[PDB]
Amino acid sequence: VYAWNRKRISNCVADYSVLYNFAPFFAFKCYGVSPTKLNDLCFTNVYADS
Amino acid sequence: FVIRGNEVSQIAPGQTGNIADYNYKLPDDFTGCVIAWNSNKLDSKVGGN
Amino acid sequence: PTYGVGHQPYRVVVLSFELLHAPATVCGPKKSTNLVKNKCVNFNFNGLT
Repeated sequence: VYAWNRKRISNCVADYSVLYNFAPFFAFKCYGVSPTKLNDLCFTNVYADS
Repeated sequence: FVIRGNEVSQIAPGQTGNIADYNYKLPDDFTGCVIAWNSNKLDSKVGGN
Repeated sequence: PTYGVGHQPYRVVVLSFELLHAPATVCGPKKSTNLVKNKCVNFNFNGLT
């Protein structure tokens, strides 16, 4: 946690319905958006912190 | 019915998704209760159910 | 059985109630009293208080 990995994701088409297959988690909690509306709207870049 | 753990949140009014769009759609004016409990000891078998 | 808890099966039961104006058929175990007229009283008619 003190050395969390940051990955920049850009220049690709993002389908957010495969993360459920990727990981066994209950809730795909989001703050500024809704989990089910993530395929219509689109951003500049997205950062993944692990 | 029986669903996955990821699709429990789709059984709710105003929710969209694979299950809520092709299998079971709830009305937006819904007035009722939803009960969900784990059945790993009943609906799961070794090698796949 | 070896998958994570997010992919485990879940049994779901949805109980949908009907707030119609037809006579009620499913009513709870609350007992009914007698009818008093021409007097200021509280009344509970089929859940209408």
